Amino acid sequence: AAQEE
Amino acid sequence: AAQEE
Amino acid sequence: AMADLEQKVLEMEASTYDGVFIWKISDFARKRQEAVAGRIPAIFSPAFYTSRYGYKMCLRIYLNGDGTGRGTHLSLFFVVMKGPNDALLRWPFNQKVTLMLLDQNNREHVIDAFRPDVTSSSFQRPVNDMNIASGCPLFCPVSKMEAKNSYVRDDAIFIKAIVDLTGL
Amino acid sequence: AMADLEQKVLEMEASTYDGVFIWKISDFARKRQEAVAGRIPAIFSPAFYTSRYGYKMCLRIYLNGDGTGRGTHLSLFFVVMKGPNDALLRWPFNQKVTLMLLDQNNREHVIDAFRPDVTSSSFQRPVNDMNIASGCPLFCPVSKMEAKNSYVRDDAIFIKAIVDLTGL
Amino acid sequence: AMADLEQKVLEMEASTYDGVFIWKISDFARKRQEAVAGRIPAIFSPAFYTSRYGYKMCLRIYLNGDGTGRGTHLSLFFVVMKGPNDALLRWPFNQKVTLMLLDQNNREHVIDAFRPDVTSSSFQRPVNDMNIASGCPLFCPVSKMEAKNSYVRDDAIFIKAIVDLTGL
Repeated sequence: AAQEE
Repeated sequence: AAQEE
Repeated sequence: AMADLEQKVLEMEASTYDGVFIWKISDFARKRQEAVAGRIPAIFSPAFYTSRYGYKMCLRIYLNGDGTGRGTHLSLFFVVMKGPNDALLRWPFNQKVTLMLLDQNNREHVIDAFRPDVTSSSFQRPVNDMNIASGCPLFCPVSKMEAKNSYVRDDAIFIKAIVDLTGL
Repeated sequence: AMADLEQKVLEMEASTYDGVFIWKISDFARKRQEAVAGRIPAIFSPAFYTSRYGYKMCLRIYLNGDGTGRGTHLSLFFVVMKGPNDALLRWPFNQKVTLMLLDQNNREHVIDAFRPDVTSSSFQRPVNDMNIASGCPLFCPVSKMEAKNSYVRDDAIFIKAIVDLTGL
Repeated sequence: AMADLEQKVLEMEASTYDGVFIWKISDFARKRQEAVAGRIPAIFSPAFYTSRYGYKMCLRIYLNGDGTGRGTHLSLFFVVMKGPNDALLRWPFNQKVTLMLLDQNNREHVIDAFRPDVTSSSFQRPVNDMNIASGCPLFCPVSKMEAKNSYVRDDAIFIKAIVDLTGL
């Protein structure tokens, strides 16, 4: 999972 | 079934 | 908005998502009468579903009959409504429906069932808020209940619907 | 209040408790442009749960990407919110999350899935109303949809989330 | 009316239909004093049900005892309330009831159980909004919690009720 920026 | 009138 | 808001809540309070619904009709006598006097011939029930995101259905009852049942019978209909997820479901509606008038002395329930007629505009994907209701014009004879018996207790009756879930 | 009360109602109306959630987005076009124009970049979804008293989660989507997907992709994120029962749940959040973009012509859904990174601050017991969103920045290419295809019908899309419930 | 509406929404928000209810009591400290000072001895829990159309029940708690537990114990009572579907349910109420005070360090839950006393007017078909509360006056010692221990964490406690479903 790639956190939101 | 029989539709409503 | 208050009015309309209370309506959304009551509908939510009444909705179910497993194809089984139990409808309680209070003030039977008054509504039974409003039906005889032609002031209020039919009554729609709250909506319910086959699943959390399944089809949206409701019921329509004529406490004093409709069509072939007018004046002598209690006419009960099934109604396919426009569900918020119709685009995800398979059409036409093709689930068996069971309708019942519960006997509050659990001795003899009035039960009837039917498989949808695929060619009927009643089970096609909804264009309007509701399709044309279809079901049982001769569901139950007025005498069968009214009087006393055991279907009307404390001035209330219970209608139960069971939408078969095969294939869903 | 009437305002905040209406919010509670819609929330309840949308919530589910089996880790499955289908998010329908109407006014696709309008909300699509707003994302482009930078007027309304993201959109939170209603909250849903893993069980009646399970974890509280919701989704966050950028109809015009976020980060590595900006302007080109559709970014969809999983969000672990502060639940009223968090003190009874095992942390960190360690549940597989499958996300999907439904094909209203059911022929090729856009599906993706991931297992939570136990070290991330996105799966730690919430201290804020919500934890930091994490999901799929390159979930689906704008062209894959927008134009026409089969994900946007009658100006509406459906996002589906499935939180595995192993160990719960 | 917005007040009466907000009430219904929360009650709906709190209701469950599987016989399992978890009650969270925030502001424990405050509500604990209010009980001690006799300003507010008891607190009713939102209603829950054995099934979609089953018995309606709720809990009543005394954070500083009632009867044989006053001043020293936490009294926890089960309440059979008048349900919209009582006419269809078998009476008297005869389902085992399990009450629990959850340990937020899951090390030892305060648990107790009982089978309804069929002759008691607490399990007869309700005439009033609520029947007489029945349960455990000596459910749990005040010292067992209050202070610190592990039942009160972040100024809240959780009460869980499990209504057995054999025969339903």
